[PDB]
Amino acid sequence: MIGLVGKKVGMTRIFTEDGVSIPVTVIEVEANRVTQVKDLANDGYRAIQVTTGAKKANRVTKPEAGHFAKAGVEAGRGLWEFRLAEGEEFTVGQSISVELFADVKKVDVTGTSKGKGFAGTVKRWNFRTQDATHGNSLSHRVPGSIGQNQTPGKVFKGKKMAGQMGNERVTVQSLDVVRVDAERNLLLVKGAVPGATGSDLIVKPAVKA
Amino acid sequence: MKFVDEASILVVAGDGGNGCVSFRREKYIPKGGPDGGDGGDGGDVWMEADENLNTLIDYRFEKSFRAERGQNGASRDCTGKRGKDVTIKVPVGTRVIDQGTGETMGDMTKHGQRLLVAKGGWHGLGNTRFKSSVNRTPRQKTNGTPGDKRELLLELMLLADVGMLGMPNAGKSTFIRAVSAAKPKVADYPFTTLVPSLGVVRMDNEKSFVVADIPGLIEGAAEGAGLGIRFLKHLERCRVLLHLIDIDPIDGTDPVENARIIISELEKYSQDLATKPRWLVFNKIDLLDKVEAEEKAKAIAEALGWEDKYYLISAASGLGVKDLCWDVMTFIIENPVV
Amino acid sequence: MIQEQTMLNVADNSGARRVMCIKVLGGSHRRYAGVGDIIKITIKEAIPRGKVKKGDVLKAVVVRTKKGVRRPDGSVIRFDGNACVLLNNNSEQPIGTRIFGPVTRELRSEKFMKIISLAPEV
Amino acid sequence: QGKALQDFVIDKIDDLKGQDIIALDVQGKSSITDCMIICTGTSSRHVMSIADHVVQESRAAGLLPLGVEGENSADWIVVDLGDVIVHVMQEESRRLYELEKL
RNA sequence: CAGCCAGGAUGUUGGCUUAGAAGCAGCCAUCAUUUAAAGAAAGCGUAAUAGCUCACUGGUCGAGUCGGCCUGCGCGGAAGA
RNA sequence: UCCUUGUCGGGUAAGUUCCGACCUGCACGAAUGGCGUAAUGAUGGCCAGGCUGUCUCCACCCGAGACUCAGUGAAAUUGAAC
RNA sequence: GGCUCAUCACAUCCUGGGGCUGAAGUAGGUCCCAAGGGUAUGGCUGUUCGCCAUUUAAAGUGGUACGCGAGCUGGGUUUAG
Ligand SMILES: Nc1nc2c(ncn2[C@@H]2O[C@H](COP(=O)(O)OP(=O)(O)O)[C@@H](O)[C@H]2O)c(=O)[nH]1
Ligand SMILES: [Mg+2]
Repeated sequence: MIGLVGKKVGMTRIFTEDGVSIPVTVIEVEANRVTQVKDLANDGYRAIQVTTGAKKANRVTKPEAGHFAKAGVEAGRGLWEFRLAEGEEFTVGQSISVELFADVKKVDVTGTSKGKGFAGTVKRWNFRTQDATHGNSLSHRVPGSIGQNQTPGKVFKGKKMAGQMGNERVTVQSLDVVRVDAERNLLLVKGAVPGATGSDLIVKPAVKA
Repeated sequence: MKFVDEASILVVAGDGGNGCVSFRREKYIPKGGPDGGDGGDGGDVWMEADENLNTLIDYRFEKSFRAERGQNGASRDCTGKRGKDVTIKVPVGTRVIDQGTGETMGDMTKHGQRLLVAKGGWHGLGNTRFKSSVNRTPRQKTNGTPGDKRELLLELMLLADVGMLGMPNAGKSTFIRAVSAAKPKVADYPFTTLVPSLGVVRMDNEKSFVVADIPGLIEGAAEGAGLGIRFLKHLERCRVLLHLIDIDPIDGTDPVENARIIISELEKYSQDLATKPRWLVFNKIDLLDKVEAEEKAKAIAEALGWEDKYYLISAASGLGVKDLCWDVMTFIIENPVV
Repeated sequence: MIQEQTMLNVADNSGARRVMCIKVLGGSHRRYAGVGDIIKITIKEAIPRGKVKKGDVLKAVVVRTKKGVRRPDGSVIRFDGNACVLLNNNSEQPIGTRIFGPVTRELRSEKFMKIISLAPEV
Repeated sequence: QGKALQDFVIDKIDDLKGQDIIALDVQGKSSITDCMIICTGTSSRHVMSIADHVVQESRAAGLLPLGVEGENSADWIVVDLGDVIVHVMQEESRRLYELEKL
């Protein structure tokens, strides 16, 4: 079904009566106000467009302000949408709260992971490090060979070699939930979610078993 | 699992990996050292017992077993891998006989024993091992040793702790229809059971014995009377021998001489079965009165010269079958194999 | 955190005193050993009058780890001197009659509670 | 469930030829075991027969045993019933180990 | 021709090797006479027994069927970076 | 000279290297010197004890380059190239 | 030859689907389809290979000019002593 958009706050643990320590990530989810609903007649797929957070009206641009004024909803930090599950209906201007996660017991979390810059090949795919002795000269962490002698005449596409980490969407599958905070608007999920503190996250019910 | 057969196989051991002669030639220099290595040791054959297998049916199917021949030597001073040792799964209690004044190799009594039957050939030598100064160009190599070949007569013979032999259609299979868990085919006609379907009796924990079935036979030195020496071969490790004699056969002659000749033919089998302690038990006692079959039971004993307890056993009726088992079990325990 | 070619102590009266495990088990590319594991050892120093002799290769189970264990409540049980108990190669029954030093409770989950029955300390 | 389970096993193991039983109190000495009861068997078959019986009835007794030790070997086998531990043994290997001050 | 509805019996459990084989483990002189269309007989299931069957014929359907020869074009034999 | 690295022992769980020895070995070989030799050697080979990122398995940090800006300003090579 | 890096074909080492079996069940043996993934750690020797020690599902076969020094190594081969 549909999902929500929250903000990463931090990681903590929950202590249980029987003595089980379960790490938990604090997700701040606010009232998700939908902005417009797409149907088969208009574009050919069912999706509800939703926003969250608050933005100062100073830099809220006219195209963004006009779009928000069309639905009668206030400004939001960012704008997203979710796919419907073929049989549920929603109305524009409705605010989506958090209690719907009280029964899922499994949530998929997506977001932009931490950027690690132009990382090395030994870091991006755990390339084994060459010997730092026994005559080795000017080559300690270099990838080394990248092809074959004159038979391919090139380097194949998709080669695992030095690149840039982070700043990309990362998905963690079937993250167990701990508690759902409705009166304070917090989401508690067991484990570690991608991204740093203050980064926007998308949480959806788990699609796997 | 309804027939028992015996046959012979031909096992061949792989000869050793032959040596190689070579001379390395680099991309620029045309003269190089006498490159090349040794061969691979020939694969051996191991004689391993198996619980799951109980016959030699696959051995009639396959009369030849080939061990892996040792790989030849190669360049870059390469030595071939030793041939894999072929292991043959055999039922326990097998005896193997050869030709040319051949004899037994070793008796199998427990599972897990692996017997060395065929020794594979051993690897040869390459030109590199002949390195020297005066020769300085070794063109000589040593041929691999030939493998060992022999023909094995696979004789299967059961682990019958308790062996029993009785009159034809006297209830030998019916005696197994007792507490014994085996289910041999039972019918009134003579020689009802032909396949040896051995059974086991478990009176209590830590104590049990196995009982085999061997059909009766008529007095014949050769293979006459349908059955003969080919069934007597399953004997000779039976620590106790049980003799079954019918009482008042419905149509056969009453035992006064036929019960004596069966003892005589046991002497001429190979060695009188080493004169093992034989126990004589009776059958067909529920047909007549219990007290009537008492005086005539002992009369047979001195008629045949028997001075034992002459146990009275009712195999079909089930009376006294437990009494015989108690007596034999104490005798088994007090006389361990030594 | 015991690996291939690791020198450990001995925590039973079997006869070994200084031991060197040679093969950690568990699967292909088995990196390191935890607290309850089957690890193969080679005897390097033992009393000549003991039950075992130097150079024998057989299986053993680690009881104490320098790195420690992981309690499910954010706790570790570190030790000073990695130790093993002697076990037979064909059978998993331990050899030593007595066990020296404490044994952690985590060995119950690994299904070698017999060691826990010995070693009265913990 | 201390003495109730203790009396539940000693009587029933005796009905299956349970010889030379020793009731031991270990409270205050070990924090993992409560009561040490010792059972002796004639040989490998006897100790295995009683070991399977005690775990078979435990399945129908509600409590689940937490593990077994005897595998392809009857030299030492011991099974647990939670708070109470039961040791079924044989004559030969008992004197090899130490008795009654564990 | 192949199908469908039936026949398959008789002197006769065919003599030795035969414990048990009697068309179906080992030999055939290969018997022939009864009504005829059917053999002391090619195959299952055992040890035969008892039963499934076949060549053959009878009835119905009613127009091609049977396998040797030469040849054209095809199929498998023909798995590698 | 060969076969089963020659095969037994130490060294190792596992030792084509090392150490005195079995033999089917005798060529050298006695100032183109033979045997043993304490000490000595940035000499060849092997082993042991302490020790450690040599390694499983790399991680972090400190500095100089690598990067951007401002100034000066090469090189080997090049038949022409969309 | 070793280290880093891999790729491709299936004449498949395991996992997967089956046939036959002289396959009672487990355990097996042969053949067919299937390349998605995985496919070892140490002593010896420079080693390729191989022996041995010990695990697992195995420790696959070949092309890559028997891949890879404008990536490393100079241990073998190695001019000059
Ligand atoms: N009434 C009675 N019949 C028996 C007894 N023992 C055997 N029989 C019968 O004897 C018949 C033949 O026995 P069988 O298995 O052929 O013995 P075998 O001749 O040695 O092979 C069976 O059908 C039994 O019914 C007995 O004790 N009492
Ligand atoms: Mg019978």
